[PDB]
Amino acid sequence: LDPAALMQIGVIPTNVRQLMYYTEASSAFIVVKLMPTIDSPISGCNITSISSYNATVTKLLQPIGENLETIRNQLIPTRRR
Amino acid sequence: LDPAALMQIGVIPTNVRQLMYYTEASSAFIVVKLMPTIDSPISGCNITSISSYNATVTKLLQPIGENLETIRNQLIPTRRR
Amino acid sequence: LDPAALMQIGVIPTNVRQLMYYTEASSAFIVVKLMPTIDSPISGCNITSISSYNATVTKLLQPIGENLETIRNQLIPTRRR
Amino acid sequence: FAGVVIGLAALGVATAAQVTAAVALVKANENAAAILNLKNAIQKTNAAVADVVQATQSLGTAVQAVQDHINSVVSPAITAANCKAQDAIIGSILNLYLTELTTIFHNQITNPALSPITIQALRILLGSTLPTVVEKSFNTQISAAELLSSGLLTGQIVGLDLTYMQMVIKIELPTLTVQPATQIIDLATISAFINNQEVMAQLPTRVMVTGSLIQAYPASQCTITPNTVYCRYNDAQVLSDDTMACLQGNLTRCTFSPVVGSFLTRFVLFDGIVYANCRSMLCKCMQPAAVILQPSSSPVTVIDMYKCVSLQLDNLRFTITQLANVTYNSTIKLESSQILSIDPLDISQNLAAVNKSLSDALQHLAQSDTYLSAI
Amino acid sequence: FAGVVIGLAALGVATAAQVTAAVALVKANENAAAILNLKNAIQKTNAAVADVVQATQSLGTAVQAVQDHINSVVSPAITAANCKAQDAIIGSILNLYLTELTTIFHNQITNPALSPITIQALRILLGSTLPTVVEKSFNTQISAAELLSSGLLTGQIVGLDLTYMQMVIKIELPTLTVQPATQIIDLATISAFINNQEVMAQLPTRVMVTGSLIQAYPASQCTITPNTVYCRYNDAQVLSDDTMACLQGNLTRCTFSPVVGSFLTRFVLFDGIVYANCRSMLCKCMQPAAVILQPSSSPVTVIDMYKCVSLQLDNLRFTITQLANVTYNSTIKLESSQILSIDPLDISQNLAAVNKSLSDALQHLAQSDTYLSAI
Amino acid sequence: FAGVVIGLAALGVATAAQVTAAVALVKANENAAAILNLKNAIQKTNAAVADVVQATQSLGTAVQAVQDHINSVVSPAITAANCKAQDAIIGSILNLYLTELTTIFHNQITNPALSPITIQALRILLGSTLPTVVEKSFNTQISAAELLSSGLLTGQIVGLDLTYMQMVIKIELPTLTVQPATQIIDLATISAFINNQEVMAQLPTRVMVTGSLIQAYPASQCTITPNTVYCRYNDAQVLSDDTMACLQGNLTRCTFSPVVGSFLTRFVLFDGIVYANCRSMLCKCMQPAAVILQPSSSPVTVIDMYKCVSLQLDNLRFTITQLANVTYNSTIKLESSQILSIDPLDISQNLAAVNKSLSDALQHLAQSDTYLSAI
Ligand SMILES: *[C@@H]1O[C@H](CO)[C@@H](O)[C@H](O)[C@H]1NC(C)=O
Repeated sequence: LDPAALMQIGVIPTNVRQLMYYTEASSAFIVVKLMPTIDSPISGCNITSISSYNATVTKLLQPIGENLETIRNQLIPTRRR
Repeated sequence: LDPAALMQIGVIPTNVRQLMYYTEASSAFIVVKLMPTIDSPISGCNITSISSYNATVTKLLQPIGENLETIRNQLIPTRRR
Repeated sequence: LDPAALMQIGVIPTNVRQLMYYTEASSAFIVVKLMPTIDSPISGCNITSISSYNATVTKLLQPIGENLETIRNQLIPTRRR
Repeated sequence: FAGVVIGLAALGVATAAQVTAAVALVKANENAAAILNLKNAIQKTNAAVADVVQATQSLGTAVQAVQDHINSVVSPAITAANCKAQDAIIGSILNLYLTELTTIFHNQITNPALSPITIQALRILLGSTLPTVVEKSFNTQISAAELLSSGLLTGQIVGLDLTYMQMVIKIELPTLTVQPATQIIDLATISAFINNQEVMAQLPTRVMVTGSLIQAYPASQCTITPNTVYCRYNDAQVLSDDTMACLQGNLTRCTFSPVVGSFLTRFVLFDGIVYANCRSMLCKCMQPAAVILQPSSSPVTVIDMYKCVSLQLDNLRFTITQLANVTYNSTIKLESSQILSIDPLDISQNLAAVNKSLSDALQHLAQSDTYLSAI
Repeated sequence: FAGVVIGLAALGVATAAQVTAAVALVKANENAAAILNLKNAIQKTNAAVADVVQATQSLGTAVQAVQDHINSVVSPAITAANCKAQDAIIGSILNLYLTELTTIFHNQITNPALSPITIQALRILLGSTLPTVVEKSFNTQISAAELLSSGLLTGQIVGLDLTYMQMVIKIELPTLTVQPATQIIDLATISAFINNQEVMAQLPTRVMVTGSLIQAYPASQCTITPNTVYCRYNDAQVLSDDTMACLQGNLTRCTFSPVVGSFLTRFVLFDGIVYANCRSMLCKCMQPAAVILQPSSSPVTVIDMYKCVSLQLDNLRFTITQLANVTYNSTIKLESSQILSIDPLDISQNLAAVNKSLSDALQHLAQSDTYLSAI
Repeated sequence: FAGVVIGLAALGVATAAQVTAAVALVKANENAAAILNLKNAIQKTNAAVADVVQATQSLGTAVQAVQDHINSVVSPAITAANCKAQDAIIGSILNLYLTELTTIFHNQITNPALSPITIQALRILLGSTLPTVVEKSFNTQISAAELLSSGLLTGQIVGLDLTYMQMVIKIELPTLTVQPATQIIDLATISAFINNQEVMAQLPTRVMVTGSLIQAYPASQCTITPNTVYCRYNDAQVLSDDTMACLQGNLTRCTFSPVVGSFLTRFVLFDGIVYANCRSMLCKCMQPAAVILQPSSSPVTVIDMYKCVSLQLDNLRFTITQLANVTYNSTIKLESSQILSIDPLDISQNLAAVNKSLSDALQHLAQSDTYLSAI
């Protein structure tokens, strides 16, 4: 690259940066609870909200769930167990 | 389309899907209340935030309102049907 | 521009608008308090939230702060401006 | 509709889509009017979601996007004391909603009422009531989850009372039918090695195929499922004769551009077979032990079980337990003239060079009419 | 000299806008200093929006985006009873704001303090306070609803106290003046039927016109209303002589590309009359009853009252009305060489074919020079 | 051959990145299973963030995005009186979260479980818990502020229990190594005045340089800091020989396009030195008092302390105390053939005229073919 010649036609190097790549990754496991805990005692009341959310969320994750199981059932390590 | 030839030069058919179109729709009417209801009794004060919310939302929607009125007033379905 | 000719080949001018340009700017100053005030008296309790929010936000605004000081210090008006 | 409309002039200049929408607007006159006739009752009802009913008949659903929140923060009785705090919290709730409204109702065009209400706009408009609405307002087999997560639902504003601040909206759910003898096909490319260069084929990434007809069919706005593409508007593009020819198996009419290769773009798995560029990538077979070499007259390598049983590609190791069918020959003769760049800057540079060459072939002509007149 | 600035080299490499912003920032020293001088008073006040006064005179506005929400959930006293409960709810409010902050504050550049604060960034930063702030601190005739719902507002950071976590920001509302003798015109296309092909003209979709000058003007960041376009800056683009000539009515200089036609792109309404491709689409006249045929000499049909009084286009039925000043010789002769694709892959295929045609002429030139010079 | 995988046909058709993700998923088997093993304990805990512990050792973190909100607004006992009111707010809390969930989980592709969970998607998924998870789950030099505000974090779903509605996600923070002898350089253009036109050079805006190799390198899906670019992947692009030559200083191989100039694109500041197009813009020096003019052979003007110590550019007034490096190094002679448009419509027009000209050459070639043959 010839920055000096380029500037004579109005081309300006505005930033010069290093390139990074990775070799290893630090990992962490998360459990997403999609259903909140309700601790308060329920007496003579149907909270329709919880079941309607349950149903729709469950349906939404169906494809992901079916895919995990196919893979986990048919993609087998000859070394892992 | 000849997927066999194409794979010989690295062109991979990754998905094959059906094309859908529609001949009719099922509709439903929603009315959006832009102003919430305050059943709480008011004693000796002015909830000033309701009025300014009102004016601003009202000004925001004037062009749509003006446009609906224009169309509803001047676009007239002729007899029969 | 010749709309009469353009429409004969399917080119339709759908809008004709005026062009505005900026000349003078009305100004206004705002202070954003990033930290919220807690007027409730705290006793036998360490609200660890205030602290970690502080620390994280502070770090998020390091570069802005440093750029602000650099510029304030190096960029001096003769008699402004 | 059905029915002859008078006074389209009132629209000024309008697209076919806008005309269509306006006709639907007037068709909805009665429906909107009846709902808005109950504006008083609707406004008196404290509910985030409630049925709008007249004479044992549901006209639709009335929604209030912030009602539950307002209900859980509002004092049971506003007095002179809490008035400062009550107005504070109330004001914040409305203002946040107001801010969201201002992100979908900019007034920019001629007929703003005809603009479609997208699902993104519906989410903002209805807030947390949207799941409840979608679940109840439609008698369909298509799940709420599919309706809430795709672009299938659109709205149109069919009524507005400004005094009561109530907006009637018509939501449509399309009823969809497979187009016969038609497929939408996604094409990916791995790199190939052709005439000493690592390249990729230059082709549309999504096509519509029906009979011998092929068109480019990106479906950017469309709703896509693993098996099905629903488009409201057919957005096909014509392909050239060369692209047609290439896509139909005439590989000498294809176009390839040099690429900077990488691991992740050098192979694909295809139903248990690996298609790989084994020249630009090391294809190390573990059993039998070999390095698979790619003759330069094979642009890519087919690695099925005949070539390898246990394969290593850098850090991936897997068994190939599928056999590929001999739709060959792998030997393909392609010209270097098929290798070129389709970047506008590059095309323009290539055009400049062609123009220059022609410029002086014309000059060599005018000074050949000079030699031809002196003879 | 006004107030000559010293020390611009401290900006490193900067653009004109960054320099301009840098000047403005130091021009704002005293006001920012004056506001931040009151940081302690400001910090102690518990309010979502509060006036910043100095000796009875207001300097600005202190805003706190999560203030009301904190007030509404925080216990009147926090003890070891609460603690876990209070620290839970408080922490989730702060953390949510923090997640929002992290989406608008990411240093990637040399001078982060000079980046504009957009309305999007302003909504995030001010929360529910944004409508209140706009409604108060701008003695203008532009509505809050218009200010909130567009890109007229823009901010610049002019101060920052990290200990107090107070950010001073200068919001500017541009006062706008019409540019005389200038129009911005949006152009749509319907398909035309030319030399046996359904095609569309290829032109910019939005141009600026001043006298005899035309420029592409794709006002993309600009604020658009039905009558006016406001650009903070400029983005005009030069048009070629051919496009200029086309736009000025020399239709033989126009370029058309073949398209996959559809109902919604085959006609428009124009102040009560219809312009339609009546070849690619059935235009059915109901009164007087007749199919409207389109000669090949007419790329599109003008359906005014003289052609049809009552029209049917598929499911659309409406009447046509009189429009003054509508003229057309309607019989244009266009060349098939005007019909081509402007898609980069298609151009490069087209170029490659010309380059090849040329090579065959460069050859013929050589044969014809050895056929000569032998004589 | 530790550790081979069998059954890749299960994936159907899959990319290398997908295959890689599949293999990482089955490696995660044991870890995911051990976590889901505690789904009963995890579920009973009422906490927004909570530790997942197996025999005094931590496996991960359990997060609940809406838990603190829920804890705050529900009464300590649910009666028959409550029901309606409590069903309301709870429902409004869940439906909001549900609406967000539907924005990140659409069923579009073959292997949905292998799609990366982006930071935007993590934000939605974790809500206000995200900053707490980043603050505790990673032990690096990289601050939480940087982790939240960048695309560094990425996740993969490695487990799911639909009954308990629990999704296990593996979050990966890369460990970054500087790649040797490599720079990423950003390029901007100010206008230049060349052969009587205000133009700009047509070049990639971001390039990668290693040794004598130069490639285009938009770091589009990358994490960018003032000194550093991180790319998960590698999106380099091949530059033509002309663009290469031009970037290496053969300026007669550059390409310029006419532009509508403006003040803000006619100059930069480069460490105190002004590079300005002083033909298209008025360059007024205050000391020594002069209008700096730009001769034709100077496409732009370099203004350092030897030219002007105090400059006014319209309303900008500033001093110049620095000096430029004075490599000329030769004559800047640019042809007019370097000035052109790379806009596809324009190229199309150009190509058509070049092809029109070629046809003339071809016919004249067949004509000379005759006069010569007639001898
Ligand atoms: C959700 O619903 C299913 C089926 O009704 C039930 O078995 C399961 O326990 C529920 N899970 C939660 C956490 O609500």
